[PDB]
Amino acid sequence: DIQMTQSPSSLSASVGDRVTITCRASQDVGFYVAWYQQKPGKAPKLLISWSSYLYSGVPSRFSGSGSGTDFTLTISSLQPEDFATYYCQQYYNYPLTFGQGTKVEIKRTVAAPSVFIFPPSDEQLKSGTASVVCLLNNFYPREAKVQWKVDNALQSGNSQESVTEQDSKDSTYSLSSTLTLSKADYEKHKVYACEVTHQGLSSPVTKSFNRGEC
Amino acid sequence: EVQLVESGGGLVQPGGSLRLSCAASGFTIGDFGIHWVRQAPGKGLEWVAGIWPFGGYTYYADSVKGRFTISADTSKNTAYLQMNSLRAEDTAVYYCARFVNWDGDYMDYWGQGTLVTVSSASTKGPSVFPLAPSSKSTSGGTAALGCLVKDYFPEPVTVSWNSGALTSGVHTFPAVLQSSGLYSLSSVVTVPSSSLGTQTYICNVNHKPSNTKVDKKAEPKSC
Amino acid sequence: NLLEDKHNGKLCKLRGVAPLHLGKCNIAGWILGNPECESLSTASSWSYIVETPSSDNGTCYPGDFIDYEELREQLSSVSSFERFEIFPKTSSWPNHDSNKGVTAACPHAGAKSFYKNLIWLVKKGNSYPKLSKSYINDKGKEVLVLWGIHHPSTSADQQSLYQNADAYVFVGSSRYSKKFKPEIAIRPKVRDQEGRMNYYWTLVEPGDKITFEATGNLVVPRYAFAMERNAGSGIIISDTPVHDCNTTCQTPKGAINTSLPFQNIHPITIGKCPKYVKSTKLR
Repeated sequence: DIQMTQSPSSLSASVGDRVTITCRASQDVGFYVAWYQQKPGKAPKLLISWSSYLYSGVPSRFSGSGSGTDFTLTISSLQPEDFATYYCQQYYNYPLTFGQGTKVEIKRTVAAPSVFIFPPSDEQLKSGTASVVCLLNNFYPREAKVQWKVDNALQSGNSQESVTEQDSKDSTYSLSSTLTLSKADYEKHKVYACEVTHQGLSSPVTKSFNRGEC
Repeated sequence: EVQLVESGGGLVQPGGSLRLSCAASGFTIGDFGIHWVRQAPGKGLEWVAGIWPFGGYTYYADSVKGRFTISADTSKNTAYLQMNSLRAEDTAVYYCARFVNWDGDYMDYWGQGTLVTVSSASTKGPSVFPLAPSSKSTSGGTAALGCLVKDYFPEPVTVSWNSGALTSGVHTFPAVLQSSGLYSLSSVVTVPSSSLGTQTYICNVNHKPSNTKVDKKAEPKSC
Repeated sequence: NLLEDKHNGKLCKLRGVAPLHLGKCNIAGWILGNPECESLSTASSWSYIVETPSSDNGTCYPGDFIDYEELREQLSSVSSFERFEIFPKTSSWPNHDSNKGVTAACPHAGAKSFYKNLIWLVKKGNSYPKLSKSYINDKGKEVLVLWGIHHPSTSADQQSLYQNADAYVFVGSSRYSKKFKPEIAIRPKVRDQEGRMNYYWTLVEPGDKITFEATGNLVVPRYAFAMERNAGSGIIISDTPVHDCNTTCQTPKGAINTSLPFQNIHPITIGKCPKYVKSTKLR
């Protein structure tokens, strides 16, 4: 049976630009190819039927081509909404095969984070646990480095980040880094700093807080 | 309005069994046919099952032969994927999609997806705490406040802020797994000082796989 | 006796394989299954085809055959060729109407009728929902497949027949790809028909899939043809009869029992035929 190799596996390109996504079938299919855009989470949507023919949505810049063994989906004037992931399907025979996808990333003008740092409060210190969260909000590019420091002792191998999906409106990421120590370890230090080494900060920007209600 | 609303997925014990329906508002069923395509996160889409009702025929992918079976009630507009002997590879987002040429077509409409999760066991809720803001007001100690939805199993949680009243600025993050094997995500929403203690904020944290319903409140400092 | 200016005045065979004789029909009539050719659907294999110069029963409904001369050539020299029901009337158009469509243009004896090998899909009640049937060449030879696009004259005509003005047809294979838009427009009657209908045709590789998709205006295939090409022949336009005889050259005027170098008879010829010029005597 058949398999649908894509190229590249993901792509960076600024607004206005010609994105091109090629797809190599393993058997000579013919025009029995479709293209799907799927905005992460939600259910995929059909772009091109029959190799070239724009499906009746509002997809004017998206346009198919190709034949035989290799098919190409172009995007002539890219948008903040084309951030999604793109697959070629076949229906020449079964099992019906898709590619792995191509993740087209939008480039845009660099913006710095609104950095924050957050203590626990209520039931979290009631658990023999403690989790401090180091928030970034609407920065670009993705490549950041939030780094925890307790007093001035540098951390390692216990926090965990989560980078949200890029925005279809302005193309920025909000990040959060959740640092988890036991409450046997929490109160034994007084200062928790979280620093942010970032491409759009001419020098690093740390926010800290000293465990202090009393 | 064309519709493929899919229902009845969740957590289950390995070597197990769950039926998963794909129902249809708007249109009929028999003259069309339905395909089950699933998506184990990060791979990309994979076709598993297909049915042509008017024809009466069904065909299956190599990888789910003999376990899953597609039925369809003409009386109820609905089609059903019976999933036997489930595995960790079958833990996925399953999509039914509308289809016409039994010789091989494309997908006019998909539903929205159902989440199926199958490994070990757990039927646990989430604890919800606040992520306390600091300093003063916007540009020089801004008010960014939130709820940490730590320790539960499995996905998802519908973390809707005040019935989704201010769904602008929000970032309900991608969950992550700790040593325990329990999903944890943070929630955040940005706002200046004219909506600080001046505003009320609940997070309607909605983990449904064991319907825990925490309306925890992240307010100003308590002293 | 070592030259030739004579013809037998007949149309003999070639490799002891007789011509396909179309009678009053032309090629298009014959392949589309014109009703006035029903007597020649059972034609089993042949050397060369014979139209007549007044073979007027062809495309009884008006409009263009696309690549007619290409299809003419394709059919001229042919060994063993066989008609089959590609998309059965029984099972292939379940939710479109499969008999409402006949016309005054294509009549078999004072009765509205239509082509044998094609079938004119009309709407079933209130809707022409998308069809999308496909055929797999499970025959191990060039399957010839023909179909039609219909082009009504009024916008009302469209609703009446196919319901949807947003109508298209698509045909697709590993060698063919076309979308058809119905060009709906008022026209001078031809055979009491303001509408028109264009006939197209394609060959399908063995193993290959061919698929029809349509929201309207499709004249779907019913009967297609598994054929094996031959070569070194064409179509000859004569009035002289066929006979039960052997030859190794043929011309519209007649046959040539030839061992010899040239001829004065007719320039278009078939098989082991001398060149045309003028050749009568050698003392």
